[PDB]
Amino acid sequence: NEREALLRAIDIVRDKYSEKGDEETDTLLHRVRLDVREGNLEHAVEDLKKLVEKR
Amino acid sequence: NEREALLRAIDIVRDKYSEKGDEETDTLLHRVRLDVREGNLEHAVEDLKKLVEKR
Amino acid sequence: NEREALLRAIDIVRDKYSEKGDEETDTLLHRVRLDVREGNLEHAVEDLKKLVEKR
Ligand SMILES: [Zn+2]
Ligand SMILES: [Zn+2]
Ligand SMILES: [Zn+2]
Repeated sequence: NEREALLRAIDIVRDKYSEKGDEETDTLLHRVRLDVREGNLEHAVEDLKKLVEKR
Repeated sequence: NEREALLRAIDIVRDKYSEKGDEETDTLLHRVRLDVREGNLEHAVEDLKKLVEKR
Repeated sequence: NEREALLRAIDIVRDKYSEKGDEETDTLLHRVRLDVREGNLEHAVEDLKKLVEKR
């Protein structure tokens, strides 16, 4: 299904920014991953959008 | 259900504080939602009450 | 269940770090318990490793 495929993508990028010692982008995709999994897809986009806009 | 009503109520306030760009409150209600959703409410009021007294 | 034993261990130390009001360590073991509860044990050790080295 689509959602567990999404759960794959967040896992790849989240681990990558944990290595770089990025505890502002690693803590963030911990939040986004939970929202996608529970079904709060709308809130996930709002949370992620500000980071992309900023950096 | 008792816990289902609580879960929606946190979502109402949580969304309201992500649009305002508040990354202290919006981050905090991510944790409080998970504490209630899992069955550890006593730790939720420990995390929640410190924000209320501070703000 | 052996994962339940790990989850109990995280609880004991997590509440031990909420009385002191340590909001660096406490928010960290929120993520670690979430990592262990789902199966991302490989990320949990890397997440917790950084805290051990500093402190
Ligand atoms: Zn991480
Ligand atoms: Zn949010
Ligand atoms: Zn806590």
